[PDB]
Amino acid sequence: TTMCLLANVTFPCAQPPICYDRKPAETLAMLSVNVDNPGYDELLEAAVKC
Amino acid sequence: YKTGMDSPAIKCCGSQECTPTYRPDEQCKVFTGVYPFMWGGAYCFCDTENTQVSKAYVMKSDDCLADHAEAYKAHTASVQAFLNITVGEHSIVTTVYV
Amino acid sequence: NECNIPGNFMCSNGRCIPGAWQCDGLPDCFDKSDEKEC
Amino acid sequence: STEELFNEYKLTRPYMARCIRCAVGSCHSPIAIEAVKSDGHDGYVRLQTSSQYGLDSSGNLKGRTMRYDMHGTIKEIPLHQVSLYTSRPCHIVDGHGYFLLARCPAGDSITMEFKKDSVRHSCSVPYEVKFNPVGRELYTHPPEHGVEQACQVYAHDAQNRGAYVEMHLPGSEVDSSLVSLSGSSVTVTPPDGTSALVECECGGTKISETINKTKQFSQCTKKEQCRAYRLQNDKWVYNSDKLPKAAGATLKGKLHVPFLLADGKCTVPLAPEPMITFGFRSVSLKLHPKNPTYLITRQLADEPHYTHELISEPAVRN
Amino acid sequence: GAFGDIQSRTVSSSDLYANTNLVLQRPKAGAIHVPYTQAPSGFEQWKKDKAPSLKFTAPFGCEIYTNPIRAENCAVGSIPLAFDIPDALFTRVSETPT
Ligand SMILES: [Ca+2]
Repeated sequence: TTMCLLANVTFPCAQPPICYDRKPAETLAMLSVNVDNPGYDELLEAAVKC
Repeated sequence: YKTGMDSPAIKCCGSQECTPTYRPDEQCKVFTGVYPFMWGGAYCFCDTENTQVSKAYVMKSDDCLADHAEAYKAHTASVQAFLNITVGEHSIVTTVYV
Repeated sequence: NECNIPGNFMCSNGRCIPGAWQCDGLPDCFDKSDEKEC
Repeated sequence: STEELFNEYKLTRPYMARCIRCAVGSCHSPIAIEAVKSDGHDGYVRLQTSSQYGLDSSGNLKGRTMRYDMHGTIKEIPLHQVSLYTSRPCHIVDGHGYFLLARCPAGDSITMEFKKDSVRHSCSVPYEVKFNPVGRELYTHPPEHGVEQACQVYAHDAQNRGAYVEMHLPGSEVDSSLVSLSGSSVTVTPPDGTSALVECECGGTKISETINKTKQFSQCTKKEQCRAYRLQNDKWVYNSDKLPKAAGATLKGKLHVPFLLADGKCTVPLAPEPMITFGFRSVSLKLHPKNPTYLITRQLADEPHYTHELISEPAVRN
Repeated sequence: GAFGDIQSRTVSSSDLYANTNLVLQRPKAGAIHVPYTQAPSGFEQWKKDKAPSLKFTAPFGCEIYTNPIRAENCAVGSIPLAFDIPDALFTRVSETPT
């Protein structure tokens, strides 16, 4: 399993707290810090859709 | 290969520095005396003492997976035959190792 | 069947159109076989 | 499931970059060209441009469109207005994100152009485009009939595979349609829903970030001394060398690239059958190539004495 | 400029050696770009030259294949054989025609 990061909150990468159709730049900042991640594609395709 | 290039760091009436990243063949150089233009006019107001940093590195191409060449070393081969033996009208077909 | 090029969708007549043209709201294959089951 | 594919270039915007050959001279173009890749076999190239494809002017999905950047305001046209050519005209197949797929002939340049009302846009780049045949018969246009070798062409769908490019903060795109004169001073008018910042040199060292306000400044007489930048915290760009960058770690994510080089099947020609004359320990070969054809011979002994020859004329080999 | 100017240890090694003669150049006065000058792809230059495969040049008429690297049907040498035959197979004389 793989846990992603926005703060010290290790949320599951398939279940993000935010989506781009709600927030313009907070999703991009969440993707900013999590580039070095093997589950980045999971966080990616989950972080688009609600 | 695929020469990747970072965007030029521009400071107006300043001076940049070279911060390396240890990327493969990562060249970096700081250029002084630069008056750059954007589409919406000039970028600085200073004539001289401006600074642009070029940074380039080599990464491998996007089609590396399906289009690549494997360099090997070979030694001490192994011979292996598909015989079809019949001894007294009793036939087998067996991969024998020789 | 299958096209010779991997990114292509095969129509009714065997015409291979690109795979992003299937279910797009625009008819490209004869008798709209890109617009049958969407 | 195309909407799952298109949803990552929704995070991005088209931009303008420097093209060296425009319709008249050297300009800043909305259709600038970053790279041309031509390593698939039967004439398919993959352009990475400074425009975006498959999305509308908002961010939603329209089918066959080019989305570009015209001095900040994002515009759009249908895809059948855009044409490109190397030596002969090329044929645009599809587009996805910053990437375009065309069926091109061989040539030493790429030129993309579209036509607006009375403005013609163009961008020529000195990027070599080659044509790669399959097999031992060197054609220039793919044939009508033959046999089928395996090949490697750029795939026509936009399927997510394991190859990425790197996206970043757009930097401070400076503007000068913002700054204007008052009757006695300098006036900066940032656009609505967009924050500008102003650097001047008319007092000592002056700097400000302003929001949504026609904000004048005293002690500045001429508007040559003030540069009004523009800011967009959202809306990624590509890591281009034709753009300036932001301040601090710069990185915001990575996107997949469409139309990768996949294994396929390609039709290759079949040369006319050689006319073979036999003799005592000797074989004569009459050869009439239609287009240039490799003849490769070897002997089945401890010294092969292999012969390798491109033959393009009617020839007799003994 | 030749074969192996990129050397990735495996396909997904994420640590590649690169010696591609990259040299950064000074940008043109009034333009934001990163100008470089490097030797061309040695893999492409290897593909342009490419003395023909071992499929066409191998002695004794071998048939080189790919997914296991192997040769086929090389008409060279000779296979010796050992037969350990049990005594039950030896039929007597008068149970066969003569
Ligand atoms: Ca359709």
